[PDB]
Amino acid sequence: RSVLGSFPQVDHHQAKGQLAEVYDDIHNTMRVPWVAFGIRVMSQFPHFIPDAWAALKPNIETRYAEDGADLIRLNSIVPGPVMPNPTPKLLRLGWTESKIEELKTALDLLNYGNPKYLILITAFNEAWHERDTGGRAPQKLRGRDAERIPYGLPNSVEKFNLLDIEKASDRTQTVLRDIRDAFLHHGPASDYRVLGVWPDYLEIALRDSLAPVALSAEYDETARRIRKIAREHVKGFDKPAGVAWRDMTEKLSAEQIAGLTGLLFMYNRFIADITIAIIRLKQAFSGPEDATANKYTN
Amino acid sequence: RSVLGSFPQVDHHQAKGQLAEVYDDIHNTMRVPWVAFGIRVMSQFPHFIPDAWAALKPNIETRYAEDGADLIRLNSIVPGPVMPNPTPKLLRLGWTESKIEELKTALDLLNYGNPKYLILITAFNEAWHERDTGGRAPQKLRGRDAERIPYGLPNSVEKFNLLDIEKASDRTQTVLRDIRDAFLHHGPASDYRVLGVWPDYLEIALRDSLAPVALSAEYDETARRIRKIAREHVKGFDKPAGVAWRDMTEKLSAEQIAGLTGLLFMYNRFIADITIAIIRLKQAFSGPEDATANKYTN
Amino acid sequence: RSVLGSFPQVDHHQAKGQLAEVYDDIHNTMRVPWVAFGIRVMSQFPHFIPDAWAALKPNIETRYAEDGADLIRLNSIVPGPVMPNPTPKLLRLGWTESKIEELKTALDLLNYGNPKYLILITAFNEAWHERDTGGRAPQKLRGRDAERIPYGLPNSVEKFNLLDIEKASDRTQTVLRDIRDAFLHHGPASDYRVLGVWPDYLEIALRDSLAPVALSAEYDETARRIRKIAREHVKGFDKPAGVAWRDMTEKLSAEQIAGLTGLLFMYNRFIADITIAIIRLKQAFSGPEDATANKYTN
Amino acid sequence: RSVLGSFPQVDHHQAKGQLAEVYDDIHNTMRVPWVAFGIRVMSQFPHFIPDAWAALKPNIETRYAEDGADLIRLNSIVPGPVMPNPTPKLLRLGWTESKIEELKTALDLLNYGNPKYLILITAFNEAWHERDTGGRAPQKLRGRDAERIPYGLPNSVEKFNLLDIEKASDRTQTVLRDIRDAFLHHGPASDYRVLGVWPDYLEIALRDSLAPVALSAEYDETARRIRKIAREHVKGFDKPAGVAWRDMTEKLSAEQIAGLTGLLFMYNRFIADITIAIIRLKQAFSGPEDATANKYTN
Amino acid sequence: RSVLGSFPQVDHHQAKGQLAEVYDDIHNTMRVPWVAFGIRVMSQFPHFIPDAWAALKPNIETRYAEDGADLIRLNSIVPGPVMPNPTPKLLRLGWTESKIEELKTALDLLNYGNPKYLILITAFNEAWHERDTGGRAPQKLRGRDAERIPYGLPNSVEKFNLLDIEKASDRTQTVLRDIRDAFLHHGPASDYRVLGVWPDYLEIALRDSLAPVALSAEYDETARRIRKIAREHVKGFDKPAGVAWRDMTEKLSAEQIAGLTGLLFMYNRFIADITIAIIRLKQAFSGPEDATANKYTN
Amino acid sequence: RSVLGSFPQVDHHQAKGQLAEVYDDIHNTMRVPWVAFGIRVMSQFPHFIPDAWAALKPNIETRYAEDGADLIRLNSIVPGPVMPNPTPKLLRLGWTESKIEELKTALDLLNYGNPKYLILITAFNEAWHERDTGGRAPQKLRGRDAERIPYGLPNSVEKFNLLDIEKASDRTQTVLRDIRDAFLHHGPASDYRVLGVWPDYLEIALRDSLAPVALSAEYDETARRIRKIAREHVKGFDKPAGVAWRDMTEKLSAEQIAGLTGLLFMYNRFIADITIAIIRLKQAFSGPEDATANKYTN
Repeated sequence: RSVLGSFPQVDHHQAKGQLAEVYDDIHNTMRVPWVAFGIRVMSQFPHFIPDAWAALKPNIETRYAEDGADLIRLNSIVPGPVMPNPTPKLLRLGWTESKIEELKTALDLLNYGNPKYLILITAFNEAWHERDTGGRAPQKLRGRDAERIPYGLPNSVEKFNLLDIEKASDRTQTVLRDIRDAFLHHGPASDYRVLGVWPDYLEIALRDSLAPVALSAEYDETARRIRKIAREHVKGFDKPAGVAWRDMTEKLSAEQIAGLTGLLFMYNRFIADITIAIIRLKQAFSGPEDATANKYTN
Repeated sequence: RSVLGSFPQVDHHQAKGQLAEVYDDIHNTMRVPWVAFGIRVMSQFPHFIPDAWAALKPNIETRYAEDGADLIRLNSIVPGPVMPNPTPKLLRLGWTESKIEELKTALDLLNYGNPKYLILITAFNEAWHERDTGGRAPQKLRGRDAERIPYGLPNSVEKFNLLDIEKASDRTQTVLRDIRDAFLHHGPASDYRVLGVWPDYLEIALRDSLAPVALSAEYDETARRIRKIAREHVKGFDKPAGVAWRDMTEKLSAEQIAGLTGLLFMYNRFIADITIAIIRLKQAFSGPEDATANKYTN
Repeated sequence: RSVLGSFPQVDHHQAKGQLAEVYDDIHNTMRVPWVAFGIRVMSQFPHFIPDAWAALKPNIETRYAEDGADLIRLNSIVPGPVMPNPTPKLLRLGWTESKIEELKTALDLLNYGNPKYLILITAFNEAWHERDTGGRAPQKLRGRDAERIPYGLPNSVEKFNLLDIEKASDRTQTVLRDIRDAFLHHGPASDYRVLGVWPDYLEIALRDSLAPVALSAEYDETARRIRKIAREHVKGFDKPAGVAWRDMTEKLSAEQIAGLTGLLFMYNRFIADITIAIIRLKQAFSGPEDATANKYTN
Repeated sequence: RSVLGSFPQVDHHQAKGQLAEVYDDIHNTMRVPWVAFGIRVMSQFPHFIPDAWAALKPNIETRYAEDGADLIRLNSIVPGPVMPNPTPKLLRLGWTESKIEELKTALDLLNYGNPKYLILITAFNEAWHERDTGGRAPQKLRGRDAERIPYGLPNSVEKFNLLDIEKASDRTQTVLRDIRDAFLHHGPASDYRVLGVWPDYLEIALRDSLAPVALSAEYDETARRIRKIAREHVKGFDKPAGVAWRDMTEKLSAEQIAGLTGLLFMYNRFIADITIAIIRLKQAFSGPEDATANKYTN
Repeated sequence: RSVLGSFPQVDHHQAKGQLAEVYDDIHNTMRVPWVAFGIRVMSQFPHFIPDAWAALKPNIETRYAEDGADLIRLNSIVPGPVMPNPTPKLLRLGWTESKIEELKTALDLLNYGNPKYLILITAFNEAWHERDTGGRAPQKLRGRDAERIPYGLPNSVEKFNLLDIEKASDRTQTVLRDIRDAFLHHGPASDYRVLGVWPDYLEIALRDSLAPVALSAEYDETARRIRKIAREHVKGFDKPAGVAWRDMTEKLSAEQIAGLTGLLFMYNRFIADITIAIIRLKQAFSGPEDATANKYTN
Repeated sequence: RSVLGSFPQVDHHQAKGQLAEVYDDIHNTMRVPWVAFGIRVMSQFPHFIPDAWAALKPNIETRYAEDGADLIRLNSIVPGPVMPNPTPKLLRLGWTESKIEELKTALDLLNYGNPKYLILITAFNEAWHERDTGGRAPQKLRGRDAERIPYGLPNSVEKFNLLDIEKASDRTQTVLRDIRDAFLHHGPASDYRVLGVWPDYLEIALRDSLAPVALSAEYDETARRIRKIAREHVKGFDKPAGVAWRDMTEKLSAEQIAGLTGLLFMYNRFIADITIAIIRLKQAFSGPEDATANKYTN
């Protein structure tokens, strides 16, 4: 029994037909080089991801949504211990500067997309419960709030290739498992199936950056803060940004409504935690301003 | 379309056969007059609730487990604003003392059971992820810790009858909906399908006790605290207290594994929040010592 | 020169004609044995106190207002250091039990009235700025929230006689001055012109109960908390509960508008600080439950 | 009726004779391009502002006093949520960099002066109550502390022109009223009669920077902090830095003493709050170190 | 090698001659049934303990000192997690009510003495460094404050018999060692050489009451708070309450002065930590009011 | 009598023979230009310093140890008030830029070495109590953690010359005494026998930097944090990094064991406090990134 199993989901390479188009539309609409694990997991269910994504799309594609993710991102620093810079440690492992930069770019890309995924998951979860995810505000978006951000990945960004956990070394599986468990999560975030090609670094990240704050009041309060930012932000959308499960009862069985309810709630927590975690990983390299900047859609 | 939907679940009256026996075994083993909403929802899926319960039962029937629930309960007070006693407000609504005592008894019974359900859900959720829910400790429980508590509901305690949301008044549905949404929950806890026969009280409870603290750092920090207590405590069990989803892959589909993962996580949060909420409601009548006492299994 | 001046105000014995009736209606509507210092100072301006009181009266005379004052009272404990009971020191000074009880009664009366005066001053100040002090809520008060509390002082309560500061001893003056200055106030609260006939007690109270928390984050946070409570609570009034200065410009000169504006604001802070202070004094004798109880209008 | 009234005051253009001299002396002694709103309101009273200012001037013109204002400035950052940079948003509204820099300069000027006005108001308020604002210390100021700062506005700085609220657009009135009420203030600070020529920016500032922290414990603790710094600081002046109201009773009536007492207290809070607000506004553009720097009198 | 060593000290039974008189004088002046471990350790050095006690005695025997120890005691509760009552566990282990009361009496005795020992050690340590421990205050103590408390142990109290650690069971050594190391202390407090005859209880106390808070911010802040209370309090003594090491250089060697400096500082911390610990143990039995009461010298 | 005494210790110039070798080995192993005051004082006892240093040396000379001290250093900022930069005061006093840089360099040297001395004293103290200082971690250091940092003082660094306190001016004695007593220390840290040649600066530092945070919760929590960092970090050492007193009983007398136990505990606190203090002094010149950088051994 391997250390880490593969969690059930429609992996990037498994999406077919319309769901594959949805995955690509998520990548391009959100300008992110991976489809979040929440999506991938929930995409195993009929209808919901496509439907919810269709509602979210026009709302998440705007500058207003982008500003909300930026607010999330800016607010994602944990007032925790100060971390040492992993750079010298990676240099001591003989990583080149180019390799460290590849890691830093991967962190940046994750730190760009995760806050947008907190917007996404918030919109999906809140709308699932008929809570406010747009359309209720008296004033529609004005000025350039309503404008669309660019479509597609930013230049020079390619899609991530998430490592195959079953194929991964025990070391990779172990650190992904440790990171998972340190935060009482259910699986390694996509971020770690990205970063987990460098389990040497992830072990440093876990010891220096993540384990010291996992499950702490300060981390949880940061998550609370950013979840609140996301939740408030989506109320400014011009139209609802997900689908209500009570509207889905012809498309989904009771059992699927229950599972997706759980999943939506768990992922709303998970994305906020992962948003913080990877920002904190970049913060160790750089500092909070860099790690929370919007480096892609400005 | 009504204010509040019925969330999918196996309601107490719907359980049949071996699941009805599990439900009764839960009532009797935990000494609680209701089967928690998370169990009722999760019991729509095959295998899991029966199998997890079978693992949990010998753990949760011990005095050790009971002390863990006591520790949760004792630590469930939110360091929030001081609440006014609802008693005079109920007396102004013309409630008799008897009727007020009926409500206080209901709160006491929920306050007894909820922390045990936090142990339950923590055990289920952590075990599902192969995290520590027993059997790893240096030695077995002994002494007082190992003794089973009594089986069955306490003297004078009968099962609660949860109200049927579909049949409830708009006022009842509204306050259950408001209480659900005040905490960003997915449905009304069983507690409120109990207390919701008194929506005039629940409106006061929401106003006075719950709304002022819902989503607040103080509340969420209390939930973190008691979740941590429960999570630490189950490590003391003599044997694992749930099932791991990687052991359930012949019983559950990928989709059900994902749904149950979500559910377990959501309910591990939900039960903590509700434990705190109904303790807070009793605290308003009484104070923290009474609201957090173990009144039933000493 | 004495260390303490008499601050300009219409003292209880100086009010005449309609203003005297207003003072008495304040005593009797609020069931308090003193007209608060803010009112007595603001009463030297034409119009405002009578006009603002007229607006407030029907709102402050209700159970709803009384519950708001209770919510303030209940939340007025500072999370500060634990205080010793002054009783032994007073006994050792030869105070009789009777006199200690006279002092405790005086504290209880002040602690009854002060939260209601915080509602009063908050309504006045908020309304002065056209902020919400009633009438905007969609739902009017329902049930018995709208009922009047009894008119007049509670049985066995007589009006306080505030000491004449000019005639007071140096020791009374000094401790009132010291208490004023410890909190950066402008004058001794009425409370201290009542309690300051016992300056030996006030010196103990200053040392034990007030000085250690004056100006602290804990005190000021308590004050913020009860100010907020009052400010929120007055929005529930059925009609606005003061007058707007922009509606007073035929009755008040610019200079008077400016002075009253400052006075309103200063007294909105003063009354919250004093509410906390005298509650804290009683808390040293008893404890927070007793010191924050509504002992008069239930 | 207008959304916003003009509050009674001697506006810049209304001061005549000796009071105009005083205004100019305040501009030049403090090196600020506006006479604070507290001064302009209080200047409608005879004697007090000239008399208080005469006492304060030799104290506030010192480098010691400047250091105090620097300490206030450096300590005015609220440990609140992180704010997005308004720069992109102003660029989206088509503002040139030049115009943005004009706004940043105006914020800088406000941020320079407001801490000094907190020294001023603290001196005035504490001296009014005969509390320590100088002359009680062991040593007189000596060395660098004693040197007068430059007189006059800094190079390239011209006096601000405060917008006429009666002539302002509804948009400007609305945002000034919103900012006023967000902090439970009595009128728009001078700062907003300066910045309110850009109501598009002030709407951003209110949503991004001010509203999220208004009335919060963090803001109010910041204010407590800087009020304290100022209050401690002025004890180091060589002689009292204001006038006591007990010494003013031939110059001011009882009513005016009461009005000024309120106004002083209200402005001592107002000016701290506005100090923090406009520093926070600059912080959103440029960070806490830039926002809290002394850029003018070094 | 045993689990626990006996730390060097002049144990109660080893003190001879004038040092035995000093020990008895400490018992009788402080009204405590043990000479604290700090004194016993420091009493191995010549002169210091007799001299410093001579200075302290007239100061600590006063009601003013007693009131200081009461403020410490009252402020020694840690705002930690809520503890279960150990009573049921002890009952289930077959302790009798009488044996439980014997333990509760022991805790009460300890909780009476330890605050006074924090006065003692504070006075010693601060006086060692020529810091203020009396004689600098404006007034001599007058009145109640100056009165000596009674001399001798309270009615019904006899001296404790501290267990001989070398003769103790491994179980007692172990729990003493664990309690010592949980708080990074150097040895078991006298309290645990009292309570360690019930190592069953101390194991419960360690798991339930002490480990959860040891080395925590809350515990350390409690200790800071009470250390501060003692340190402020001894400044009100009429004359210095220890000896300065610079006045002991004919009595002590450099090495002894260094050693005693370290011991005094260590015990200043130790006694505050133990004060809190044993109060917290009694709190688990009863509650903070009982655990912090002065039950012996009123 | 002078203001400040010289505390008993083997000063740098006093160490002879093997102890002088140990002092030089400390300098060179830790790359610090002074032997800490704790070492100097404890070196007056036989055996302990040489023995404990022998155990610590191979552990403290590693990159792992250095990363520990870096973690300490980076976490040493107190979340206290923002400080003004002393530079303008020093320039105004006629300090030259060169001199200010000599000061800044001294601070940087101290800030490099103090965190390492906290590792040192922590190892010594915890080992003295048989607590974990190495050799118990399942995994030995790997990679370059085990590698030696360079031996010797960093290029361009010479030993500090600590001032002779007996020969110092009253001004230097006074500021050293004030700084010692502000923190309730026993003597001036080596840092102030270095910096105290500039008492003008230390007076500014005490006023601007140290006094406002001494004894505060924020300071002491920072110290608790860094002490915990150090204490956890030494457990990662490959073998124990000091000597247990129970292994020293042939080499030290009971009185020396007691004194050293006290001194070790006291210095484990002292070094933490001094670490934070000098970092805070450099932070006033620069900011937290600079003041907590490792400028010497990277």
